[PDB]
Amino acid sequence: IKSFLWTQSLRRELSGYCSNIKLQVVKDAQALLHGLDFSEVSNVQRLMRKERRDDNDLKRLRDLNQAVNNLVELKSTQQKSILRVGTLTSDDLLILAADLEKLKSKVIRTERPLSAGVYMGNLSSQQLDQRRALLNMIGMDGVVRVWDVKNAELLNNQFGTMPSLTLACLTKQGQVDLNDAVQALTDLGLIYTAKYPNTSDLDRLTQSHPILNMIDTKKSSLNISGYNFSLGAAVKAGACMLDGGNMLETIKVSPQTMDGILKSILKVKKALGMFISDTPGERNPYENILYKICLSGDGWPYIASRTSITGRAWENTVVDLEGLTYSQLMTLKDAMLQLDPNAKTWMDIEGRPEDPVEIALYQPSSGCYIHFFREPTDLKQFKQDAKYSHGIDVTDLFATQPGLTSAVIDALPRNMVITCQGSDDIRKLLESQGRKDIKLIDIALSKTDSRKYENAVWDQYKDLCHMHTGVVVEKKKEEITPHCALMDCIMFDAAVSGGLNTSVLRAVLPRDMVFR
Ligand SMILES: O=c1ccn([C@@H]2O[C@H](COP(=O)(O)OP(=O)(O)OP(=O)(O)O)[C@@H](O)[C@H]2O)c(=O)[nH]1
Ligand SMILES: [Zn+2]
Repeated sequence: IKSFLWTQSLRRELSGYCSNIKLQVVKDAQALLHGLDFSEVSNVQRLMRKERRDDNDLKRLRDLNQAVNNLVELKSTQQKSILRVGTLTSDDLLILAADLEKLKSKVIRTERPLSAGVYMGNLSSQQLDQRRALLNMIGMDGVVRVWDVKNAELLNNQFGTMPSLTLACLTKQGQVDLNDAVQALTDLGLIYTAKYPNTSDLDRLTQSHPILNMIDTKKSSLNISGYNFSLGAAVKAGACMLDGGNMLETIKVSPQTMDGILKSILKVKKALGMFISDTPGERNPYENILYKICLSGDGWPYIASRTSITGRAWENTVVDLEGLTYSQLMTLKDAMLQLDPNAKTWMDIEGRPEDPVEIALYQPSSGCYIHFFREPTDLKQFKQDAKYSHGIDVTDLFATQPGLTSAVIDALPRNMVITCQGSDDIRKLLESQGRKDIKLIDIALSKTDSRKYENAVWDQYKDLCHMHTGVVVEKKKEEITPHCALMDCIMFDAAVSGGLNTSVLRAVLPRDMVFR
């Protein structure tokens, strides 16, 4: 296979950074066997069998992770890394910039729908099939979601496999002696020196080593945990049982060696034409090593406990030197799948329709919202708007992502029906953007009725917009509350429905995309 060729070439080029870690991995497995509550491993295992999990299920997982991370010596530390010209060339850093940007889009498109969700209700045959095809790639009110959680950033890094845990769970849960588990994984590792073990390989191994019957081979790397017995998990643990063999799983990184490692990876990339793919789902060898090494400047990126790490690899490793990309568009198109095209949808803008600076759409029934900004072109008019309506400081918009207006409007589902307050302006912007299919309801609240819930809305949802800093005034002058497209949708809807309800809203766009 192509994939094993990349793996073997990466194994030769990085041989020097590999280490002999069997002793430590077995010591950690021994510390878990003495210290961990395996009924709580079984409890997490039950919770992962559930098609739909909540924050109560996440706490049980996070808490088990922390208890494992306390018992073990192989731990990765929070180590952010800035890459600069030197060991890496100017060209090296540009290639790495592009690859991490592509990987960013790949991982978001794979993981984010597990929590953001994909609408699967009243839709065409064509749409449902495409959506099912995406759901099958990534291991997954008519919205399909696996995690129903308040803070999705708490899923980050809680799902990784660890050889010491796999070894300790195979022993205790499998009911065999540690020696018998190491034997089995050692044998699996041996195969792994020459090929990636297939179901035919496990089947044959399991005849001499019964413990490996716990591995379900028709399973997958996705949507599972460090407590599940994937072939991926065993193959990694088996690769640690070697001491020698140039196994990638054994590599150590420090800030002393991170640049050199990446440089060697880049050598293999150029030689074999490795790439980040644009398909969500399972990672090729390169996508894998890059993701892992970038997660932390200090650790064993393949085999350490990583459950304490906050941040994404593209956040923890950055490149430095002195519209949306295709990768960003793909991300966005996928994010939009959360929308119910049949649901009540509000829209509101700040700025004139020819030059909007804040756009928002809201669907009250599910609670999802689109919110983003735009640099104004006509600065003169923006200053009057700041003073009289939105109090946004033009300098604050500098850190926003451009290109969103065209791309979001372009991807609004067909024949969708949008409610607003003063349809006149939205029509103009929708028309300027190429969407005359979108039908509008104009609601015509009076000024005083439209703002009945203004204070109610800011009280609940203030943390959802920080853009409005300026003192805003109206002539009789009196100080007023600034106008935000988002709060305006929310408050107008509450005004129509005579009441504002208490529950989380769900941001349709990743924040990693509203801002650069
Ligand atoms: O909320 C989430 C997000 C992601 N995941 C799942 O976690 C996976 C992260 O898998 P890892 O990136 O942690 O790779 P790994 O350490 O386990 O090493 P390998 O086994 O891949 O060789 C992702 O592929 C995703 O499907 C969840 O289970 N829940
Ligand atoms: Zn706002």
